[PDB]
This record gives sequence, C-alpha cells and structure tokens, in this order.
Amino acid sequence: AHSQSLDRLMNPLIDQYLYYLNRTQTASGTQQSRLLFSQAGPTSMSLQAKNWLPGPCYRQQRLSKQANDNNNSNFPWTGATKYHLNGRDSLVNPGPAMASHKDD
Amino acid sequence: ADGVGNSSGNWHCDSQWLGDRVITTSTRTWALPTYNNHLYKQISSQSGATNDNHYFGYSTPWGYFDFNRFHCHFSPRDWQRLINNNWGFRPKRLNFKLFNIQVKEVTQNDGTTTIANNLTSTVQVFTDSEYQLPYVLGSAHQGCLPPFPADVFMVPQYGYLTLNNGSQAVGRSSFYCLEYFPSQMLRTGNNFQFSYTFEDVPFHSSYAHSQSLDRLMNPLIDQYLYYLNRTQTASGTQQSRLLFSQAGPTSMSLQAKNWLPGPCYRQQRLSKQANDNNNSNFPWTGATKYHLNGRDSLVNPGPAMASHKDDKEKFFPMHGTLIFGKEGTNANNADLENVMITDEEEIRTTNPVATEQYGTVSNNLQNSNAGPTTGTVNHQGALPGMVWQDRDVYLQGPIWAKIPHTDGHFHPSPLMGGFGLKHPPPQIMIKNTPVPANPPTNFSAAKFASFITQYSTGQVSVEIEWELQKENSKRWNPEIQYTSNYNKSVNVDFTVDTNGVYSEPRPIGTRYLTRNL
Amino acid sequence: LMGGFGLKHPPPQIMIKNTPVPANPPTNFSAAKFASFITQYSTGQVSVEIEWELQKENSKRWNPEIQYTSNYNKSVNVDFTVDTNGVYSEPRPIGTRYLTRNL
Ligand SMILES: Nc1ncnc2c1ncn2[C@H]1C[C@H](O)[C@@H](COP(=O)(O)O)O1
Ligand SMILES: Nc1ncnc2c1ncn2[C@H]1C[C@H](O)[C@@H](COP(=O)(O)O)O1
Repeated sequence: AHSQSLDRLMNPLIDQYLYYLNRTQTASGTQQSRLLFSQAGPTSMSLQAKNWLPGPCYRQQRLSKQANDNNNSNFPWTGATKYHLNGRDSLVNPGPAMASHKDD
Repeated sequence: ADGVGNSSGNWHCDSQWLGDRVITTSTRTWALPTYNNHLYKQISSQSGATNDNHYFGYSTPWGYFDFNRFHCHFSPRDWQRLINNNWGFRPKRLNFKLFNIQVKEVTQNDGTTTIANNLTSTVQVFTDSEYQLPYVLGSAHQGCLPPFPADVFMVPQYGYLTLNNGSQAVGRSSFYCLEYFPSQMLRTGNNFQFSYTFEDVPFHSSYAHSQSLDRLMNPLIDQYLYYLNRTQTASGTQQSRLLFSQAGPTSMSLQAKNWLPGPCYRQQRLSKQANDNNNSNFPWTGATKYHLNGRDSLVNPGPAMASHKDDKEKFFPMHGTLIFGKEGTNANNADLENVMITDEEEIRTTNPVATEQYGTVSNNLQNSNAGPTTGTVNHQGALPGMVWQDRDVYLQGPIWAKIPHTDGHFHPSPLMGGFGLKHPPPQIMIKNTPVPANPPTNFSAAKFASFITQYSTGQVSVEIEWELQKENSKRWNPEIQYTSNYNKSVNVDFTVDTNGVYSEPRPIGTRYLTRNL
Repeated sequence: LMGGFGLKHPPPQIMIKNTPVPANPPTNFSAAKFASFITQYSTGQVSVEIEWELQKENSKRWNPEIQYTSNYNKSVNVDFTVDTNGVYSEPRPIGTRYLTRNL
C-alpha cells in the first residue's frame, strides 16, 4: 500500500515558483472584477500544480452496513451501474479498481 | 586528499555543441544553513484549515539540491540555438560535483556578529540511488539553481508528506530518518561526485505542426466514400428521405477521417481584458478539479489542450497553463501584468481547446415522432484513434518528474511538462554535522539542545549531456524563429539591470520549427 | 595609431575575481538572492616573462650616431629614481628612434 497520497507528493516546506489564480474579484472596497495571482505553498496544497491525475472512475452506488440507513426500496438491478452490450444490460461487477470508501 | 590550502575543484560553466549532442554545464555557489536546530519535527496542517488543505508530514534538518529547471542548464542564447535548429531533444547522462566546501561558525555578542572558519567541521552528503525516500523534486518548488551564474542561492530544506486523516496520522504514515542512510562526510578539502544515466525517453517535440488534424485530406480530389447529405427532401412537400453524397473539397467537415483529437477535460475561460470577466469570486468554486479521497484538488495545469481557438488571443483557460512571475513580483495577489502566462497555442492542430467542449453525441433514439436530440461532451477519455501533443517545455520549467510507482500509468508524461522518468535523477541530500557546545561536567542522559551555530557554503557543478534531433524539413518558405526585438530599449532582455538584478522578460517555449502530421 | 604592434590574436585577457562567500543565511528557506556577503579581498604575486627578438645595427656610417644619454650635470634628484619620499618618477618620455638608417 502506498505511504503517500497522489496529491501530497509535494515538499510541504517549500513554496512553488508557479503562480495560480487566487482571486477573480477585488478583496476590499467596491467589488470589482480583477485577476490576482499567487504562488501556492504549504498553507494551501489543493491549489498547487501537479503532474498526475487519479485513475479512471466509473461510479458506483453507495450502501450502508447499518440497517435502516439505506433507502427503503428494491434497487439491486434498477439503481445499479451496468454496461449495455448487444441489447442486454449487465452489471459492472466488481468493476474498475476504485477505493471503497473515503477517510473516516 | 587535498587539505586546507588546495582547491578541490574548478569552475566549469560552459556549454559545448557537438551537433549530434549538446553538453551543458552549470557551476554555482550555495549556502546551507542549519535547519530547525538539527531536529526532525513533524509538521501538520493547522486545525481550522479546510478539509482539502490538511496534511501530515515531517521536516528534516537535511537540505537538498535541485537543478530540475531548464534555465539552470541553458543560457537564453543556448536555449535559442536549441529551439530554433532542432525538432527534439532528450537528456542522456548527467554528472554532479560538490567542491570547495567551507564551514563557518557564527558567534553573536551584543549587537555584533562574528564569522570564523571552522576547519575541522564536517558536512554530510548522500545521493539516494534506490529511491527509498519520498521524491519531492517534480513538484515545481523553488530553490533550484539560479538562472544567472553569478548568483548565490540558498539550499532548500527537505521535508515530506505521508498519509493523514484530517490533520492526524494513520498508522501507515511512514517516518524516514535520513540519518539512517550511508552518507559521505566531508571537510574542507573533500569533494563529492557521482554520475547518472537517463533511461530511454521519448524526444520532446520541439516542433509545431504544419497541418491541422482534420485537414490531412487532398484538397483537390473527391472521396469515394458516401456520407448522408440529406435526411429530408430538398423541394416540394417536405418528406423523410435519405440522400447520400461523396464529400469533397467544398465540404471538408463532412468527410470520413481516420483520427480523433486528443482527450479533453474542460477548463473555464478567462479574459485578460478587465471588466470582460464575470464579477464574482470563482477560482475555487467555478474551477475544474478532481476529487481524491474526499478532498477536492484543482486540475492544474491539466491535460495538454490548446489555450485558445483561432483569432482569440485575449482569453486563457483558468488553471490551464503555466504562469511565471516577472522579477520582483509579490507571492500574493499579483496583478495580471506582473505574471507571465504561457500559451499552448501550438497544439491547436491536434489537442482540443481547453475552454471548449470535446464534441457532441446523440443522447436518444429518434423516430418519426421524436426528433433527434444530442448531448455535449465536456470530458473525454482515450478513444481508439486519438492523437495528441504533450505540453511544451519552457526555458524556466520542470525538466522531469518521477512516474509514481503504481500498477498502471497512462501516457506517463508530466502534466506540467518535461520527461516522465521511472528512475529520475537521484535526490542529493546535504546537512551540517552537529557540533555540540561545551557539555556539563557531570553526566546527564538528556539530549543536547546546545549546539554551535554554524553554516556551510561551497560550489556545485551539474553537467548534463543532451541528445538532439535535427530538422530534416523540405519546407520551402522561411520558418518562424525566436528572435530578439531590434528596437531600442532602456534594458536588454535576459540581462541584469542597473541594480544588478537578473530578469527574464518572457517565457520561451520550444516549439517554432514546423513538421507535418 | 597610438603605437606598437597590431595583432589579430593579441595576448589573451587574464580575468580574476574573489569567489563570493555568503554570510550567515536565515534559518528558514527564502528564495531571494543573497545580498549578505563576507567582506574580503585578495593579494598575491604576478610574473610576466616576454621574449623579445632584436634586429642588430649593420650600418657603415662613419661618424658617431646619436645615443640616449643621461645628463652629466649634478642635480637634486637622479632621473628615473625614487625621491626622498619614496616616489618613483619618470622625467621624460623616451622614444626608440636614435640610430639612423638610409632610405
Ligand atoms: N514522457 C514519457 N516518458 C515515458 N514513456 C512515455 C512518455 N510519453 C509516452 N510514453 C510511452 C507511451 C508511448 O506510446 C511510448 C513511446 O515510446 P518510444 O520510446 O517512443 O518507443 O512510451
Ligand atoms: N603592425 C602591423 N601588424 C600587422 N601587419 C602589419 C603591420 N604593419 C603593416 N602590416 C602589414 C602591411 C605590410 O605591408 C605587411 C608587412 O608584412 P611583413 O611581415 O613585413 O612581411 O604587413
């Protein structure tokens, strides 16, 4: 298993030399359209430039193990994710590799 | 094996052109402080940060050397030679040296500082050959060798991130003690060296295409393949009928074609002219972003896509290009005039426009009763028969990145630019060996917090051998070249000013020479 | 036109400078360039050895030629010599043309 997230490969100490667009609007005074740029750094990591993208996704429905949390209706077939091949629907099972759940 | 009074190396900055290859050398002076009092410290995002910005990691006393920017290795003139005369270039092998090390001890008495040579003090250097440490190089951080040889730079501190949950740390979080790697210890008179050889990697494209992807046809000749010209009768009472025709010079858009444009993931469009853009704040809200483990992250700059369509120079995609600051620019809220926004325009011929949809698809099944409706595709993954160009490399910009070790990678070319490498040039780590201050005269098992304040300086050389791909073109008319403006000016471009400050006025891409598809 | 030997490949230029030595860097990384240097200078020794080729006088001239001579008369200072305060001085410019040849 990996010891790093894909978006965290950065050096947390050092600030980038590449600018990003911080503000599309003036900060103070009468609100006005203006373009403002900044170097992304330790404080905001989500904004930095990155070399890589996550793997491809084909989305799944989410179920809850705790009883009574899931919706009340029968949808294994109807609400599922499925591929349509030669006029026949078929479930995508288990499907492309995708993490089962997010943090916590 | 030299001693105090013998220089351990010489200054080599030159570049030499063999015409098959170019060998570019850069020698610079550096200064390494003592980071965070010789201590490994964990670092984590402050609580109250947004979910997306949390991190957990470790900051180390070690520094490191990064030459990963191009202008480290190329002068603006050497860059001009390359991009003008060549269709492609790739790195072959590099050679690295540290020499003329000096370790200075610093005392402070009242308001006066005193710096003196510590002749017996040591500096530690190891290269990570086996890629066992986190690799922070390809993230386009500051701290690379300066553009201009006469500058002295400060060695950046090494720290790394690992898994987190919120701001806390899951049990898989790795801690790496760099003091656990065999490292060479140097005094004044000792020098460090290693060699490296790049793995086979595709040449970068130094060319722009002379043809659009959809124009590869012979304009004179008519096809033998029919297409559907009319779904309805031309004259008289309108009636459903199917009519076919051979596509030809008059209508090119209708012809059969063998290839499709590269994959698109769409960008928002911004206008450089003030007051043309919407009035609201949407860098974060209206952006294009990927959602990974419950955290949103911008797609920046993103898949290579043309910046703008024909005759629309003013607009640029939001978060879709590399942006460089002009000299003296603030790191916070710089005006549009201060930044330098790069342009991908050369890739129009294949890649889609970053701000435009990929195309259109039909979302229903027609019949006599239900008219055909069609959906708009704003994102498209790879389809058989796609062709695309990679993003261009600039004079200042990433040379390489490390392809993450994973089960699968698709077209592993860094999205900022450059050469994707599975075994990138190793990380060179450096720190000042701790020197204690006077211990107590009675044994205490507590750890020393008392150290002699000191730093070290020295010289660093990087010699990379670049392989070139010559222009074979038969093009009759003159190609575009990168030229300096002839008109007079107060300052000369790519030159120091009156105050001694080196500045780069514009980003320079590598794509000038033209090839056919 | 000032004088001497026109050369297409004249003796090369010898350049010298003191390698910069930084002063104590900050303890937190900053990408700004160092303005803080240790003030220092260097001294040393320099030798220049040139080998000059000569062309001898072949003349048949009977009578004595002009030569460059020092004045015999007494003086407070001697020409081309330090003074009481240690200052070297050259009293007059000396051209090279004394010996005579025919056209
Ligand atoms: N930047 C980069 N690094 C590594 N591998 C890459 C890169 N870009 C593409 N590829 C892969 C996918 C290409 O079809 C193939 C060309 O390898 P060739 O050498 O041309 O035979 O290599
Ligand atoms: N100062 C100086 N440098 C170089 N060339 C000169 C100079 N003066 C004259 N010339 C040229 C023109 C002369 O006719 C010729 C004599 O070269 P000779 O060697 O005598 O055959 O060389």
